[PDB]
Amino acid sequence: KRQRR
Amino acid sequence: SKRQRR
Amino acid sequence: GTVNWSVEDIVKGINSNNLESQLQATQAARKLLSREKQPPIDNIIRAGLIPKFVSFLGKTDCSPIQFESAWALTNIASGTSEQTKAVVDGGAIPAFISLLASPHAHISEQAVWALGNIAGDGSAFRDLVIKHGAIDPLLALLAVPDLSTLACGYLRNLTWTLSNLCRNKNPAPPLDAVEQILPTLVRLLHHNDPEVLADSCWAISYLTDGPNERIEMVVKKGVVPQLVKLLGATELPIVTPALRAIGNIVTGTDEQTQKVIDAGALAVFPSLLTNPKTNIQKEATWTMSNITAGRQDQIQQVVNHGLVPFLVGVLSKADFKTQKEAAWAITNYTSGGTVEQIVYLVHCGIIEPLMNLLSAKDTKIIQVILDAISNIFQAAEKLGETEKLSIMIEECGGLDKIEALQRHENESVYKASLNLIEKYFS
Repeated sequence: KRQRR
Repeated sequence: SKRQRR
Repeated sequence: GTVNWSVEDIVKGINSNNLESQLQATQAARKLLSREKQPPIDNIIRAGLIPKFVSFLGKTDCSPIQFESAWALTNIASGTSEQTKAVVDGGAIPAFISLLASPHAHISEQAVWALGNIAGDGSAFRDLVIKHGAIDPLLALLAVPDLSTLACGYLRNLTWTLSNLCRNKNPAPPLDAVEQILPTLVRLLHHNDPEVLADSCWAISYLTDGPNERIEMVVKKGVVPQLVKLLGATELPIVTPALRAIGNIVTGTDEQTQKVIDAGALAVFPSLLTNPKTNIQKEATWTMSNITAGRQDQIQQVVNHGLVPFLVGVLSKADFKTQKEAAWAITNYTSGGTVEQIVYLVHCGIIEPLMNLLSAKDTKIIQVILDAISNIFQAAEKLGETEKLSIMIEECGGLDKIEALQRHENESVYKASLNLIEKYFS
């Protein structure tokens, strides 16, 4: 899954 | 973020 | 003349009720506040001068004292939050917004500058500048057929102040303010000045750092191709915010990520992943990690573009925080990839540099790597080739480190460790 900044 | 002029 | 006055003399002239005397004292304050080493901002504040400067902003018949006080207040607002607050507390925000309509370009520019410092302090003052109505007169200054006819420094200051209206979170800027600003931002993003381009990219990077709806507002304006073009610029101050924006966008939906790929971004990553500036390598590897978190057809584009050897390279040698983003890129790839894509990863040489990073003291990168190793073993299960992989892990010293890690502080590392040993190193 995506990792936000 | 902030800028001092001269 | 006005060089090196004491604060006391400045107060004496400003309090004189002689407009020329006040003009000279205000210019003397402006020169004090313009020096680089320790400008006496607190001394000027403590002398009570801000209300006087603010009222000088309204003196339409004496444009020099409008300029000098605008410049003096600009430089107070350039300081700490408390110093910017003193400027706001004196009523400067509506007075500066009024000055945006000045017929004197150098005075409207100074008001643009001051509002950018105020808005740049943080979310609350940013939103306060917006509530006082700054956006319409700011954008009107840019309502010309060709931006090239505007003076260069003037356009740079407007771009920067607009980027501060796009900056900061908790909360992000108001949705309607962003929608109002974006078409001018898109236009500045296609201008040919490198500083305007850098600050436009910074503004877009702020707007894309948030939930998918924020990203969508930007992506829907069609700017991704221009961002990808700027990703290939020779100027590092352009590449850096362009890459942040591109990285921010690929934290969104698979569809928003696909627009970055459709625009040709992946062809730039051989350079970015070997870039001499370590921050570029890190940001680029983080971006890659979010692309390998995508669909199998997006992983396949990473493969087609030859980017898996570049991930092996960063995993083998890079500064540690880049290597950790590379580890994440690998675990995401092995989490979502097909068996064939995972086999291809092993053939590119991922195993040995993955094992070598199990010597890292960072507990989370060890977890990330153990997960990747389990994901690769799961693909080898589907092929009956677990044994060939165990040998590979053992010949490169990896089993020694997976066996060491089962005596590790973190319980999830110990568990993942022994599970690997039991099932594949019996």
